[PDB]
Amino acid sequence: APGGRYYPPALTGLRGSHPGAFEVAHQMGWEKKTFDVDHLPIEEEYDLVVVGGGISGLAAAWFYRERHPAARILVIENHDDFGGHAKRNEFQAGGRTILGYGGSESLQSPNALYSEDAKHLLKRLGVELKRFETAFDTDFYPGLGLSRAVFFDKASFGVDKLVSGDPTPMVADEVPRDRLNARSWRAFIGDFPLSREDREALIALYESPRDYLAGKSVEEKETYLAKTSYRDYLLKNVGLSETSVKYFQGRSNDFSALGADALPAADAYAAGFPGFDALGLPQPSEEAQAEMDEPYIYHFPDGNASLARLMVRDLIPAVAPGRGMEDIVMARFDYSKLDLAGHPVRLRLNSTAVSVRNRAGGVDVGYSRAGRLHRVRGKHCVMACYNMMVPYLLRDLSEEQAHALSQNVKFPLVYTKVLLRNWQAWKTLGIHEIYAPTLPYSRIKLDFPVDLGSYRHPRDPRQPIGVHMVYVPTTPNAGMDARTQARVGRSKLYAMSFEQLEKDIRDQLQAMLGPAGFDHRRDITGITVNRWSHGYSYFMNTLYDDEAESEALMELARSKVGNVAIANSDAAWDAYAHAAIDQAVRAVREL
Ligand SMILES: Cc1cc2nc3c(=O)[nH]c(=O)nc-3n(C[C@H](O)[C@H](O)[C@H](O)COP(=O)(O)OP(=O)(O)OC[C@H]3O[C@@H](n4cnc5c(N)ncnc54)[C@H](O)[C@@H]3O)c2cc1C
Ligand code: HEM
Repeated sequence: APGGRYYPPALTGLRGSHPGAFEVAHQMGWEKKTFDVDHLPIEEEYDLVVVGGGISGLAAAWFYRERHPAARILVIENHDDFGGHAKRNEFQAGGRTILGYGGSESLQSPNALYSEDAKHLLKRLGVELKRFETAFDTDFYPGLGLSRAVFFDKASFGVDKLVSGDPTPMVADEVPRDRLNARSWRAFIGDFPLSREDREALIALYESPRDYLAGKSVEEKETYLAKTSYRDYLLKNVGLSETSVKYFQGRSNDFSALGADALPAADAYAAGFPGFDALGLPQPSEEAQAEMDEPYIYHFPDGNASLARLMVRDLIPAVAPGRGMEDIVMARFDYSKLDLAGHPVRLRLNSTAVSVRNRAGGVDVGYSRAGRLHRVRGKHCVMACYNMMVPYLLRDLSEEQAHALSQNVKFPLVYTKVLLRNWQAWKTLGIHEIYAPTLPYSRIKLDFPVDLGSYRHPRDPRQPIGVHMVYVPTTPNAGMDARTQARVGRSKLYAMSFEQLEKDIRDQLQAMLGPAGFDHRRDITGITVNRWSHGYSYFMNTLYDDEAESEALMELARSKVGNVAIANSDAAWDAYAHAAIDQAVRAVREL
């Protein structure tokens, strides 16, 4: 968008891993081109060079500077904005800003899951978690009488049908259970477009649970459920029909990046799926219960992009005024201040690192920016990029360590923001969120209502609002393992133009909201598609992976290489912001 201030959050259209962000990376990864910089002069010298400008890389710079207050630090990032998966999206509607989150969504169970170091970072940045108990408008949608709904599609169920009053409790649920505005299981499932037989079988799944593994010991049941997909468990042990289990296919797409065919039944049990109540399995532990019980309210209006923005402002005060969690939300960021010469911390966007080599007690780093190669030097280096990227960069890796890094196959996801002129159609249909079992977008919702800083969430159904929807390009029921579904999902996204992505959005919104007078051409006033082709870190999947071999690969992959330490959430095989922070802390301590 030339002619305006350099300001990525205001961009709409094809975002996430946008055109321009990945082309050099694919020249290495797909064509095996090597970009050597050993014959170029060193242009700049730092104490620390960080490859990758997501939460992990920014946390690496932050904890390094805490240990080394005078440190000169360069962060090299290939997207056009900092933050990695944590991106701020903006819309202009009716003279005001509407904020959305491009990716990394909320702080997950922070009281239970965030380490003392991560809590220390939040404290120093001015984030008081208790503020979200009032910032998050928990009773807003429930108090309007709205509920969650399931949209059955004609292609999979014979008819389009929206069924509201869903009582399903979700893993990370922002709605109190007594505020779901839901119906009984019998009344809810009674409206499903399924045969009477299938409807009775689903209702009995809730009303009359049975020990589908009768005879087995608890240990044998746990082993079986770790090795059996949720879908197969429902088919073979519960006995639901192939059409019945379709209702469950996409429910796990968002939180696991795969469908029920690739979800271990044991993981479905931990996530609160039905069918386990009479198996006699142990109740979840203290940690599992304290984590599951925390309200899912720790949501800045732009998601975890606020964490990245807080860190950038703390590292480079010239970029934006202010301090603390309230004024960050509408703070104005000046991107021309990110990379100023002589300044101790510099964040260099649109730059793909291509080479990392230990030399003479320091680290030489090559990168490509605007098609030209550059060479810089640090005493230390943190690889905070995608771990499968590291073997193409770090020239000092053993064959074994390079292979281990390559086994972290990340999952693709698409987080789409849609600006609507109004949300009367949602009010008329009595809904604030829709689950679609088989369609591309499995989750479609009015955005979380959060008031923070000077930002107020949209309130008036006659006025504009942001919608969030999740599309995961799974290939269900094909016999693929998880790594293959992930790679194939990326191939599917690579083949799709923005025009094809927009058609899927407009088609599905029109089919679901149209009966209430929605007109996609008239009522959609903005679309931002955050394409996270390399989204969640891989995670150990008991359907396909051996735990002992997987933990060994993970630990080998993140082994320090001279003065080069390895971070990113990938290094934990754990797709969370607190893992991104903790892996950076480990890497900084190693140096
Ligand atoms: C759609 C989505 C939703 C999520 N929601 C949540 C949530 O609610 N809660 C939660 O805790 N976590 C969530 N996450 C997990 C998320 O991965 C982490 O929260 C965190 O954002 C990851 O930070 P990171 O630094 O580990 O990785 P990233 O954010 O991916 O940062 C790595 C960066 O390195 C860059 N890079 C790669 N190669 C190079 C190179 N050669 N040179 C330079 N830079 C390079 C990448 O382009 C990227 O920008 C979500 C993730 C996704 C994809
Ligand atoms: C910051 C953005 C990106 C980076 C750094 C990046 C980097 C890479 C690398 C290094 C590989 C090789 C993996 C290996 O050999 O182990 C790869 C694979 C691949 N990428 Fe990307 N890529 C990016 C964005 C994208 C986008 C936007 C798409 C599609 C729209 C895409 C599609 C694919 C596909 C299909 C593969 C092959 C399957 C796989 O091995 O995962 N990538 N990417």
